[PDB]
Amino acid sequence: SSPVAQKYDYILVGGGTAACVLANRLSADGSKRVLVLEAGPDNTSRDVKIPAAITRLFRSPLDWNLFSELQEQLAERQIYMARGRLLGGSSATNATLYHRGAAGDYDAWGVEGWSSEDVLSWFVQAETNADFGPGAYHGSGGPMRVENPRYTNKQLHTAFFKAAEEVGLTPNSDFNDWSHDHAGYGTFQVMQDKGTRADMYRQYLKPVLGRRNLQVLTGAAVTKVNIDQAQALGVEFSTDGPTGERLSAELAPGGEVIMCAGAVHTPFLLKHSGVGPSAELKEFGIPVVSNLAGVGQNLQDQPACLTAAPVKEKYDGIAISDHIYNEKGQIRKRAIASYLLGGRGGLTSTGCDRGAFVRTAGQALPDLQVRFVPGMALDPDGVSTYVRFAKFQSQGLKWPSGITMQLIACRPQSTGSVGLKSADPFAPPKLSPGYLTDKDGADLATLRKGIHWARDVARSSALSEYLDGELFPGSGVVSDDQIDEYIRRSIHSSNAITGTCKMGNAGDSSSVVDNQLRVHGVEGLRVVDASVVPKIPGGQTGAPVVMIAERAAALLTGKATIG
Ligand SMILES: Cc1cc2nc3c(=O)[nH]c(=O)nc-3n(C[C@H](O)[C@H](O)[C@H](O)COP(=O)(O)OP(=O)(O)OC[C@H]3O[C@@H](n4cnc5c(N)ncnc54)[C@H](O)[C@@H]3O)c2cc1C
Ligand SMILES: CCCCCCCCCCCCCCCCCC(=O)O
Repeated sequence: SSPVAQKYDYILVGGGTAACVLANRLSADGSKRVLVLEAGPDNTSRDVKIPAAITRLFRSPLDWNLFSELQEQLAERQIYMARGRLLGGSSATNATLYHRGAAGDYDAWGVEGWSSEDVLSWFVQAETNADFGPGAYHGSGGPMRVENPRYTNKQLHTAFFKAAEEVGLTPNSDFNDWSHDHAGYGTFQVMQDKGTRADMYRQYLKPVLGRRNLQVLTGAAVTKVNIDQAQALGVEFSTDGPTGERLSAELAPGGEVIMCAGAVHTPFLLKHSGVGPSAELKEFGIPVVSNLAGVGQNLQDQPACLTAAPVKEKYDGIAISDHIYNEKGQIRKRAIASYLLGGRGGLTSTGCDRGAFVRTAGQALPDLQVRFVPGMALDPDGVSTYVRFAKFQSQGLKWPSGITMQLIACRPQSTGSVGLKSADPFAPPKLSPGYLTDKDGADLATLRKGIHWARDVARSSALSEYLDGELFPGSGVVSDDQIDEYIRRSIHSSNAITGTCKMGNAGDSSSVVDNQLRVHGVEGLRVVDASVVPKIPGGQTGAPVVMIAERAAALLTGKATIG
């Protein structure tokens, strides 16, 4: 009904992080008809705009509410795996931290055309930075807005920095400057515009909505790609979910389908489309267009655990929870005024924007990311704590003052999978994060050494001044066996998820796309999202996805060549 009569040069499956970038670059010259299909609604929510309202986004209608399969190795628990469900996708629901990782992360891809020297300028072109001048590592002209966080906890942020220096860490003035080592302590920059969320909807798609050769459908769930025995013809979708009519939209001669449904839903949709392992497709009676081993394999996420400590009685009131909520759980008028008049104060904060990269054991690159939060976790699951913080509003209770240190295996060795639980394309995918399954127990050792590290930092003179005991893991958790048991019971996502449609050199039977992002053995089918990342970079994965979408858009419009 909506694309009746219509042929498109490009159908983008999903309207997420990468899709918003592609929709912008691909529609620019006005020749090409571009369609964007997004399952979630328009990006209008105030909870999306205000960084601190990330607390309200978890387990909300603007999240996919995905749960993993039972993880035997994680005390037989299902892991919640947050994913944005709206225009902008996960860029609209994330912690806004701006990380590229290290030169070494891209060199390690071993994929011709995509070394550190090849990707750097695509990061720089996307960027306008408020706090770093233009040069080799920072741009001043790009659509992304990156700034230093506009909230500082004078007492606790300074205490954390002094504590890190006391335990022998060096400051890192810029975690995205590849001229110096990744390791050290400091401040993470944020994808904000004076304390407003600068998601890829706001920065790339919203400004070009008026273009006549660009059509964006929201509430548009793609059930499958249409492929012909092979060549993409287009895609099928519903605009009323499962009980809705099954509309179809068609390509123009030489017109491509571009998978931008992310590292969870891209592998899922390919499998529903006959692209994936024959074994798995055969199981639900799905015809096999291209037998690809890699589809849904090599799922990389950075797992997390945390320590948390209350402050002494004399420091009650200095935590970010005290800057946002009064003693009765009502949002402080001071916080609201500072935000709306100045783009300042606790509402500009996603909480976790100071920390460190640490080598726990002389690795080439840091294995441990620390995220310091000047607020106290009341659940050992950091994501659960954020949900509970949102539900805490107007309960007539005071959130206790304290700190949290979240410990992240940021270059993990463990891998997981996405597959099918049924043939119903509206049923949740079969999601297994595979945390702590690497054969050497390297990821478990990272997090265990991380807890030891967080305890040393808390015991430092700088932080001992402020702190009064330890809540999590607590007194009782002393031995490595007890720490390991705590980690298994409490381990949560730091919300990355890459690698499920991995790119490779010619003659790599594990890769799903070439160094030009084309699905192996299909014509007019590309993947441009986090799925293509072969080896996860150290740090949060939003910036690298935009670099890939920027490069992909240049490839497609003939502005650049790869290899
Ligand atoms: C809670 C959270 C916190 C994070 N914090 C950070 C951080 O601080 N900094 C950072 O850099 N990274 C962060 N990340 C990771 C980062 O946001 C992602 O790696 C990146 O946004 C991935 O973008 P993508 O385009 O691959 O997918 P997404 O942005 O997730 O886009 C996928 C889109 O496809 C849609 N979709 C799915 N299936 C279908 C279908 N069948 N039909 C139509 N549409 C469909 C979805 O609704 C969604 O909009 C965070 C992630 C989350 C979830
Ligand atoms: C947003 C205002 C700060 C509220 C913090 C509440 C209490 C402290 C808990 C800290 C938990 C560990 C950090 C987990 C970060 C979750 C977000 C993410 O992973 O993207």
